[PDB]
Parts: sequence; C-alpha cells; structure tokens
Amino acid sequence: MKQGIHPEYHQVIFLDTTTNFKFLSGSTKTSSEMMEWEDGKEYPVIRLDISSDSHPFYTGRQKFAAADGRVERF
Amino acid sequence: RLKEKFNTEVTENLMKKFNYSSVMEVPKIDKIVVNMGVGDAVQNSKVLDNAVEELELITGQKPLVTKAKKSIATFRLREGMPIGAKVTLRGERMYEFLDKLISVSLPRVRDFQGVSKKAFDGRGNYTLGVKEQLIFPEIDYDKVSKVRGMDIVIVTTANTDEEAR
Amino acid sequence: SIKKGPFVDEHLMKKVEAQEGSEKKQVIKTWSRRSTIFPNFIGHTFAVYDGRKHVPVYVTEDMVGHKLGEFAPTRTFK
Amino acid sequence: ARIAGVDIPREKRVVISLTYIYGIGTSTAQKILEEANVSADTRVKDLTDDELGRIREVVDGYKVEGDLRRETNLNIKRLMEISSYRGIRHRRGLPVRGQKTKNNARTRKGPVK
RNA sequence: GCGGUCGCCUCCUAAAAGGUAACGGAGGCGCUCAAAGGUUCCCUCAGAAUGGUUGGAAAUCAUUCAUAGAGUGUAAAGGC
RNA sequence: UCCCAUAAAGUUGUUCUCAGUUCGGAUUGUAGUCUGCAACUCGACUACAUGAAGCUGGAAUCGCUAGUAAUCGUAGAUCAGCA
Repeated sequence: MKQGIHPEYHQVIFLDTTTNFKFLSGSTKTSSEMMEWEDGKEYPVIRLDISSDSHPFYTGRQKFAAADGRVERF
Repeated sequence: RLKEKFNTEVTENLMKKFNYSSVMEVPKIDKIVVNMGVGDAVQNSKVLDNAVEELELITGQKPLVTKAKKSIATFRLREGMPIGAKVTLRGERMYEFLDKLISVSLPRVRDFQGVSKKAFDGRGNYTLGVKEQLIFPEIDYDKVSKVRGMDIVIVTTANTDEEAR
Repeated sequence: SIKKGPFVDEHLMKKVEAQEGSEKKQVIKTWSRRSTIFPNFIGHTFAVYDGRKHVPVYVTEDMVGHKLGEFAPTRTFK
Repeated sequence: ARIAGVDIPREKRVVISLTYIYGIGTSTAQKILEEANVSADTRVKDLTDDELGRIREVVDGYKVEGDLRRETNLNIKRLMEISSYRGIRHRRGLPVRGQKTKNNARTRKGPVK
C-alpha cells in the first residue's frame, strides 16, 4: 500500500434506538460504552443515528393543512 | 459493511439483471469521482479543505477550472479535489445513504442521465451531516458526478435499490 | 368569524337552488359581496364586481373559510 | 443543537431559548414542557444525555409540527393564489400589511427608505 | 525639403536545389532561468455536452466523441 | 359611599452574563375576544409568539423650581369593534 495521503480511520461501533444499524467504516472518536464480538471489541463510541429509526422514504406520516371543511356543519 | 454492501445485495442481481453471455459482461458498480467545489476564489476555497478529510480520503490536491469562460477562470485554488474512487476509497462518502438526513428531494427526477456519467448532488447540507454544524454551516459546493454500469437509464433504473433514488 | 348560521342568502340561494335545476349555470349577476356558500356549488362564475359588467370568479375548491368574493378583482398596482 | 437543526448558545436556560427555529420558540418552548423531567438548567451544555431522547421523541410525536409546518405559510399561500388574500392580494400585488400598507414606516416588505 | 527610417531574428513575394530587388505586405529582439540546466524513472492534447453552494451559457472533478484543430518563458516558420 | 380591585410603578424581585443573543410582537406566517344588512386591496393591536427595527444620535429631534412630567394609570364621553 502507498501511504502518504489519508490519516488514521477504520470501522467503529454504533447502536441506535432500533436495530442498531450503523457499523460501517468510520473516523469517529469518543468514549467507549461496552464492547462485543457481534460488533467492536474496542472503543464503541460511534453514538446513534437515524439509520433505522424511521425513514421518510418507504413510509408514511401526517398530512397537510385541510380540505373544504364546510361539510361538517361549518 | 458498505464495500461488502457493494456485494451483500448486488452479486446475484448484477449476475442476473442483464442476461449477457458470461459473468463479466454483466457488470459491477462503476467507480466514483468524489469532488467538492466553492463559490469564493479566496477564503472559502482556502478554508473548504477538510470536508474531504471528513467525506473523501484525499488530503487535498489543487486543480482549477479548465474550460474557464469569461468569469469562471482562476488558478490553483482547491475548489475541486480529485478524490475519485480507485479501489480502496472506491467505497467513499458516496454510498453512505446519508442523503435521507434531509427529507427533501429524494426522488428528484423521472430518470438520471442521457450521458452515462451520472451526477448525484447532495445540494444543501444533505451530506456529511453526522458532523454537527460547527464550521460546516457556511458556503460549501458539491460535485458527485460519475458513470454507472448501464448504457442508458433503462436497466440502470429498476435495480438501483443501492442508493434508492 | 363565528359558527351557527353562515348566512346563506334567502333570495340569492333560492335563485341558485331553483336555478340549479339542470347543469345550466346562471351563477349570480348580483354585483353584491355579502353571500355565503354551500358545498353544492356547481360550475359557474360570479359577478363579484360592479364597474360596468359582471366578473367571472373562482368556481372549484376555492377559499374554504370565507363567506364572500375573496378572489374577485377590482384593482391592483396601477 | 439537537431539537431542530442546531441551536448553539450557552450560559442561558433551555426552556424557551428555542425561539430561533421556526414555528415555535421561548414562549411555547417553556409552555410545552410536558414530559418526564425536562426543565431549564442554565447549563445548556451539561446534565443531558437521554432526557433529550424522550423529550425529543415527543417533538417527533408532537404531530403539531413547527419547522415541519414552516410550509403551512407557503401552502395556505398556495390556496390563495387566485388574487384572494395572503398570497395574491398580499404577495402577488406587492403590498404591505397592517392595512396601513403605507402611512407609517415599513422595513420588512419595503426595505428601502 | 519636411517626415520616417539606419544593427540582429521569422515568414510571403522568390517562378518544387541554393541565391535573388523596391519609401513592397506582416510581426519581433537589446533577455530571462539555480530553476525553465544534466541524469533515471512516471504520466498525456484541443473544439464535447452531461446537470452538480453555486451556476455569470463559462465557479469542479470525472465519463465518453476526443486526431494534434492542444501545449511549448519570449514573434514567426520548421518540427515533436 | 357602594362595580371596574394586579389598577402601573419606587415594595423580595423568579426568568434570559452583551452573540442581534428567552429585549422585540414589525412581515415572508396560523389569525383571533364579540355588538354588525356583507375585512379581497375597505384600520387595530395582537396570543399561537414570525424574533425584525435596534446598542445614544448628523446638513436633520422630544418634559423643565414640585408630584405636572419621567412610564403607564380605573375606565370610557363619541358610539352595535377600536386611542
């Protein structure tokens, strides 16, 4: 490998509200929670994301202002 | 993860999405050219150098405009860093799906490109967002333009579930 | 505004409901800006202006909390 | 910093100092404190790890939107763009508000004196 | 007479070797460079549009059409 | 006398350690107390608080020897809204 460009950066550990789905490459530094073998046996402090809490993408939510409204006795 | 997520879903589709002759006419993902930009010739450009240390792997080269019409042209400023994905970083800040951390303009178009070189712009503050707006809350231009492994939009499209846009 | 009696006109909405026999649209002509409206408005103008004519107005799902010709031009900048 | 966008300042109390981010701020911020142990602390950079999680899961469960409803401005304008009001007779006619458009001073719509 | 020119370099006139005139038609020089010098490696042009805070039709790196139509410290031809 | 009774401050002063910053109630916003034969250009000030004008002042401006004014002040004559 030809070194002399990027600094120090590898994978990390992060668990979310749901499904704990953020474990890819990182450059994130913070203080370790408690380590595993399903994930990092090292400082686990990639913190928490929206990675699986709720997308807007394949999902639903609440609507816009309102309709005519002068149909339920006004 | 992601490098294997350039495998975890795709080896079977990219072995079937086409029905070519041998496994190798049936492609893989086309490489990327992670590039950033500026709208100032001095200080925003002189001080938009790390956001690559954040997103890309390149320390920071100093290429300038080439075509450079009436008032585009300047010299040597670090407005476009050549952080193209070669093989190691060829899993760069691109296939991070942090383009949902906006919830606007996910599906922008009916299609992507008539020139196979696709452009996927995190316009706004869409990308590099897992970092709080400390010094990244100022002027910042992007340039995510790279080709894909499909001649036109057609078969590129209904297997594009990777970046889902 | 208040609830309880939107002020549907007596004469005017009589003219409507008994001139709303068919699809034939004879809407207001009324040069009067005081009405109030039902869900059964069927395709037609109004005349919500009194210069020397009678002014076509919005027909489909227009302003919904109002009881007058909120959209009817009489003037602008100059 | 976390409730919506970012909100940086310190040394002050988080109860109503939300006024920056649209829709709501200070007044409602200190009047919507309807949660389990959320309150002004005068230490905006301390004492807070998971409390924000719940008192934010509310802000996402607070279906009354705030920033998300910044566009009810634009969309109630969208209904009115038939020269009615607040969009056509107040945005397409380039006039001021107060229904004294111009007898007193005016900077926000006419910024030029 | 007045005016303008007077040395050196490139092209056309100059009639497929060389040479060849006019107050004939065009441009330049009176340097610069410790690197822009020597050696060993390594790489590659334009006119082309993609849709990418931003867009000045032109701020970017790609991608492919790219046949020298590019780039050579300095004018022009011969060359690469 | 007897109702507007916190009438507003000088009475302890919760609250936001000088970034346009929990000072703002201007517009690009949601609009509203109740008495109208009808708020689109046909007043409001507003709370739901849109957080703007703003940090002492030019060729361009405001009380003054006692309770008058600094600040407001119970309200309303006038009159189906509002000094």
